[PDB]
Amino acid sequence: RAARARESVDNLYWFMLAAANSAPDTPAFVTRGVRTLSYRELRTRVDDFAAALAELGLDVDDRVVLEANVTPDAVAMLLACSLLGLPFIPVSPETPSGRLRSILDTAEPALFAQAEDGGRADVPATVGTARFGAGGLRVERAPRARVRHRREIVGTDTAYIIFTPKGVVMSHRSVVSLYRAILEQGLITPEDRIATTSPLQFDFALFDIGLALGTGAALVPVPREELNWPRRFLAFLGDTGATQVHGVPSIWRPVLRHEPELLAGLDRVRGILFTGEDFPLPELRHLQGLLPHARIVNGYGATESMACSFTEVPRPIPSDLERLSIGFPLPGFDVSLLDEHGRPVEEIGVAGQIHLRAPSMFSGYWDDPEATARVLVSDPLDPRSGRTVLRSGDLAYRGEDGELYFAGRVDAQVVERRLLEFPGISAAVALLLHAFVVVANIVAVDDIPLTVNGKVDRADLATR
Amino acid sequence: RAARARESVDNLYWFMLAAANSAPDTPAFVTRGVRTLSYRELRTRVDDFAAALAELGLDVDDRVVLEANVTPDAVAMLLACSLLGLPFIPVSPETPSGRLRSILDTAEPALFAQAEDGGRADVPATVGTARFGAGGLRVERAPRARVRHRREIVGTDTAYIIFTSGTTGRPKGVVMSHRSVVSLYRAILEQGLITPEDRIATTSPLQFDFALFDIGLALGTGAALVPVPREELNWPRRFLAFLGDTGATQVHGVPSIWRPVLRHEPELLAGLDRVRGILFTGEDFPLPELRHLQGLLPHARIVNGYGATESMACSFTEVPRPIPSDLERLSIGFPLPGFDVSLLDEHGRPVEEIGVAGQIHLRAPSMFSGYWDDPEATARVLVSDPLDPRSGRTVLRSGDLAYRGEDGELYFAGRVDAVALLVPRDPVLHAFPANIIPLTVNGKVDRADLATR
Ligand SMILES: Nc1ncnc2c1ncn2[C@@H]1O[C@H](COS(=O)(=O)NC(=O)C[C@H](N)c2cccc(Br)c2)[C@@H](O)[C@H]1O
Ligand SMILES: Nc1ncnc2c1ncn2[C@@H]1O[C@H](COS(=O)(=O)NC(=O)C[C@H](N)c2cccc(Br)c2)[C@@H](O)[C@H]1O
Ligand SMILES: [Ca+2]
Ligand SMILES: [Ca+2]
Repeated sequence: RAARARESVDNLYWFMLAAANSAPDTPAFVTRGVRTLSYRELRTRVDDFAAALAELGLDVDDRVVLEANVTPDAVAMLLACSLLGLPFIPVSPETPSGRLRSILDTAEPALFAQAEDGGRADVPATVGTARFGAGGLRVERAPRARVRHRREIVGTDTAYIIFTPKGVVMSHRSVVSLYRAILEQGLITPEDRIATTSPLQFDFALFDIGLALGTGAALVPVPREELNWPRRFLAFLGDTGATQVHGVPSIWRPVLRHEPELLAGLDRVRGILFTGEDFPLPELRHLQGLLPHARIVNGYGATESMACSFTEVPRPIPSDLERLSIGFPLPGFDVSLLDEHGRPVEEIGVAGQIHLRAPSMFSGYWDDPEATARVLVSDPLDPRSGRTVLRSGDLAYRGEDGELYFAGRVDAQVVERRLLEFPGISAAVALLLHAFVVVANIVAVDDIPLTVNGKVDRADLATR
Repeated sequence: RAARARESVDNLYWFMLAAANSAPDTPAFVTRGVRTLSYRELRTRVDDFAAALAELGLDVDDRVVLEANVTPDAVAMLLACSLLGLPFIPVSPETPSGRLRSILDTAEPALFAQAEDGGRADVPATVGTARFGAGGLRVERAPRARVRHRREIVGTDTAYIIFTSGTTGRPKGVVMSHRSVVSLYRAILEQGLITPEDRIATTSPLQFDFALFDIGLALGTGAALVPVPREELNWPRRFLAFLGDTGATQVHGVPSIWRPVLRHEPELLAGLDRVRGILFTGEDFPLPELRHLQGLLPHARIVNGYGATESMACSFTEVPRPIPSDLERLSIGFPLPGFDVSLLDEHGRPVEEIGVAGQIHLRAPSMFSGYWDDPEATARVLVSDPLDPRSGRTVLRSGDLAYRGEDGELYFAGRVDAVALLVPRDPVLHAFPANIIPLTVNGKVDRADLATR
């Protein structure tokens, strides 16, 4: 009686668990005492969680809030939700009760699921509650009864919604389409062990989980506690055998400050990937210098396409490089640089708004058709087809070879990188005009404050 | 300097020519003296046409009107247009000059291409003109010079635009992405309807996506396409001789292709012991005519194909063998795996009651991008899913009514907005019931033509 996505249909369950068919006994997870979990045991876990979820009688398109960080149990849950066409809303357990309530009021999910050891209480009675562990999914309060209307699950069904409220809706066809494009460009192999640092509510964790499991590689989730302490973090990457380290630039700040020598001892790290914001070039030159046998990739993209471009940094980085390239869109992705009037910008070095044609496009903003119509727009180069493109809110310019350079947001123009030129300045935040700098008004500080997702907390700086 | 779609990107060129890599010397076409064309020779033809097209400096999304029927040359052209991200507008050569001008005014194509022997003259000077043959693509009048802005071709780029007249007299251009078409080709290749050993008799004009279905299904599989010329079709003897001499194993056509053959040559039709399959779509197959065709070819599986241009297709259901004599109407069955139908009432609420008619709302991976230059029409048809109105997920509001049986099978129950005609003012009920068949170019009942009596 529960709809299950068929093998022939774009769905996270089939995409991420292909390796259970082809290599059941290869490790899918490495966690902490270093233990592996097989693709086979991972799949059995997804299936058990799916059986328990199926019994609740949720229709396809019914929403499950998933409060957890990147764990084998949290990934088995989102894959079980995926199989049953139940869109997952990932929420980090470090989210204030206030912001979870706001998500629960807009999303109106049928079910809220957290870990057995998780400590969320005071979820309202309108929403069902459950708890997951390797033992199984245990229901505290059953969702209200309903009639199931959807017969079959399809590729355009919603896989996940990312809330910041702003809810980016993403189809299984869209996510899998990005996973395929980056598997094509050959960024990692089944032999790799991917250190992922992002919280689960940030699609960079969904990228890392999908990239890894889709390839047949092992995921190495780094808990936030291990991450906070430079020596704890490096010992974690060491003990788990990480070959690839994925994170926002900020994961490196403490280790470059307090433990440069020890970071130079990650003899097994073949790669580093970052996205989310500019990597300060001084910090980036230092990390490259200490790990010379590690490929470093600049990943550019937004939640509404999951991602867009992946560009290897020059090795070494030119010491008077003004800006890093965000390179070329993935095969099957295409960027126009349009001026204020939607006209192409064919002049090298002139900034225009990135308009993205992608096979990984979001379905829309949850319950916000007016916002959707401002962002997901008629292709200005083919306005009559009804083709839509992402109006990105990102400015960029091209070099002589057609490479892109991120030039900040349209909405932020009303200094950072000309302070990075000054000796001893390793990271600089300017906002509206104060400036805050890591060594009108200018305040030197120790570290920059971070959002939960690990970006420059500009709002927090604004208030001091 | 021209953009070419990459191998990894949903595109008709790579989808339809994969067999040139894996089986270059298997036949892709059988035509009439019975001659084959290999996947290898087909590809060489597409590649030559692509080199010639590339020289015209067309940008990705620039439109090429293709006036032709299903020929090896016409298919090589649409695959070369495909590779270069140039959307093809297929037009039947028996289209009045008046209707071609209407398409040319809306579509504002950069190029109009026809066969060497084709006889369209005085195409306007605003549009480039060319002619194709085995010899090559020859440009009479070159398209305007322009600046190429598109760097890369993507799966969501427009493969083809199908132009008919809407329910008003306004041009109706169904825009279809490469990702959308290839997605349907894959779903029907999955269901295993034909094999590389099959020879597909295709009857549709090129301007009807049933020809695009047949071309794609066949070439995508590695099978052989058997295009039936329109003249040979109209004369029943010539038609059956053609199916016989070409070794056709599958016959694709609207029901009307059978009317003449069942009238004048039933016993000759019974001679095609090589036909394993028949496929039809476009309208109801009259049961008497269908029982007659079944009777004459008892070793032929017959499939009921249901769908519209805006998803290319939807469902494929075997007609029962034999047809139980007490059948009210044929089942249009179950949507293809990865396709899904809701039956909604007038208020967008689900219809869970067996035998009650609702409007088909279709969730499909083969959805059209929109109606050419008609965003208001697009918003009436490509609508917010009434079962998930907040996601921004969209469904096809089909304009078809249907109902379900005991087992959840579908039955077509006609149009929401609606041979027995209802000519309006109470609508008077004529038939050809108060008082008591001409064909559209695509081979359907010309209801409009009967209405004028
Ligand atoms: N590489 C850069 N240099 C500079 N500015 C960047 C870069 N990457 C982004 N950004 C900025 O961050 C915005 C986007 O924010 S987001 O929607 O929260 N998503 C993200 O941050 C992460 C994004 N989904 C993602 C996830 C996985 C892999 C990749 Br590859 C990308 C972009 O619009 C840019 O303004
Ligand atoms: N099998 C039926 N029983 C009864 N009524 C049918 C059937 N198939 C359609 N129709 C009608 O024709 C309409 C649609 O018209 S259309 O856009 O010109 N497309 C078509 O005719 C053909 C359609 N693209 C197609 C092409 C190839 C294969 C298949 Br499988 C389907 C549908 O809305 C239906 O009303
Ligand atoms: Ca254009
Ligand atoms: Ca629903």
